[PDB]
Amino acid sequence: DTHLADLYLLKYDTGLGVYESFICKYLEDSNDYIASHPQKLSLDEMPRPLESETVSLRQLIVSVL
Amino acid sequence: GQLDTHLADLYLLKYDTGLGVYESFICKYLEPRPLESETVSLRQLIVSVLPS
Amino acid sequence: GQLDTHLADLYLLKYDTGLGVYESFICKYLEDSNDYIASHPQKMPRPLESETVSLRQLIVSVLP
Amino acid sequence: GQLDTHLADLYLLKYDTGLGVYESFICKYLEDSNDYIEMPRPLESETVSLRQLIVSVLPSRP
Amino acid sequence: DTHLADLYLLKYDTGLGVYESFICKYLEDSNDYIASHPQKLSLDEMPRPLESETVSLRQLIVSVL
Amino acid sequence: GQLDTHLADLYLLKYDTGLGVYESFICKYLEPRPLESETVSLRQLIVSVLPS
Amino acid sequence: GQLDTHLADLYLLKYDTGLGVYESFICKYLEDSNDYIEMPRPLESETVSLRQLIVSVLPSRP
Amino acid sequence: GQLDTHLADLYLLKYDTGLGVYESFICKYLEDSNDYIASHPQKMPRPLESETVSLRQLIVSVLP
Repeated sequence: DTHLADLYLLKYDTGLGVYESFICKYLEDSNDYIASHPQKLSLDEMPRPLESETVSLRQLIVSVL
Repeated sequence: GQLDTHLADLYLLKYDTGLGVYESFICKYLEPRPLESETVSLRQLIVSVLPS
Repeated sequence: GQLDTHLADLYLLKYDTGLGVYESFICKYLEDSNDYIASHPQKMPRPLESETVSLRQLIVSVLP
Repeated sequence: GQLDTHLADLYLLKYDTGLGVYESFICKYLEDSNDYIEMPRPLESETVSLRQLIVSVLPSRP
Repeated sequence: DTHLADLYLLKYDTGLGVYESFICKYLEDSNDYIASHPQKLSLDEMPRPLESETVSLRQLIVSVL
Repeated sequence: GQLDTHLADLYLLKYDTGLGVYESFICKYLEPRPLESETVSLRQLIVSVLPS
Repeated sequence: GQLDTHLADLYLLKYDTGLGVYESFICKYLEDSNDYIEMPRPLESETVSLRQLIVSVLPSRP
Repeated sequence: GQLDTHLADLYLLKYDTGLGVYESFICKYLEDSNDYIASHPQKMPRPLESETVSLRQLIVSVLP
């Protein structure tokens, strides 16, 4: 069952007593290269999108039936 | 009417990762809202249908 | 404004241009509000394909 | 850049099913990378019509 | 062990009593979309590169240690 | 001398799939040769090193 | 198109190891897609030098 | 002109520009013909990294 794309469910607390929810396509790729820390020399893999402490992210996958 | 709703509530969302870079997304808001937060910024997308 | 309505009815779509090449798209189907056969006296999944258009539905799942 | 690429080649696509109804989709066109053994694209057909969906981005609010 | 790229070992009989061998990068992607028959309406998957009857192709994968 | 050898014997290779499309590759020849065939066409790549 | 993309951003890269020898590589540059919170690229450093590898394609023979 | 010489010594390479960003490359190492220490009286894998350059070797294998 071949993987076509990823989507992300993003949820974040505003600061005003409500959270906001979005279904999202991550803006990336064309190149899709391996990804590493933007602030450190290490080549250890750090997959994108990077997560924030203030934003909940869950990944979904879109595949062909 | 259904086209209008499908093309509505679309956003460019950008968040601060805490690692000195932003991540950006094209999104549908799952419904002035949506509100931003300190680390999440929003830009509304508008869709025009070119007539044929 | 909820997850299942936005993510339902996603398709790959391919059609014959009649000019020697096929066009492909990744798509969201726009369900018709009313059923065009609702009141036909001789009352078929939707979306329907055609002689020149093929569809393959997509599946959304959670990253395991 | 990434944005412009993502927002390119979006279409409202409508086709004649041959059964008295037309089906409509909002779509991303998949650019044809085949090297055939050179027309403008995507092409409509007798039964498929296309309208371009053009996306503009508003400034970020205050 | 994360997959980075594919390479192809291509070998073909010339017609003059010798075969030629090459180690190759396939020119594709940027988009990397699912691939189907170039001459038929079917959306059945037909992964690229397509093979020829006259060219032997074996795929290698490049990954990070 | 070793740079020259590494930048040598590079080709754009294109073959007829039999399905009405060509497939193309950037390649190193594993060594006038290489010869083409009826379905495989070759173009030599040349690499210039811009001085600094 | 695909060709031009593949042949872009190729470099001969040489760096000072700090141990009396320099190491040399032939390379493809990986374009930096980070959105930092805008210089010309790739940048050399004090110890890394770059030379562009420019590829031309000969016509197909008879 | 054989497979193992062309495909040996492939690397990811990343370095600190000293200007707040790192540059990354996918690379083929050019092995030095002679060993620079061959005749040093105090005779270390190659390639050597540096304070500002990191390397991660790549592996080539057959599609299973």
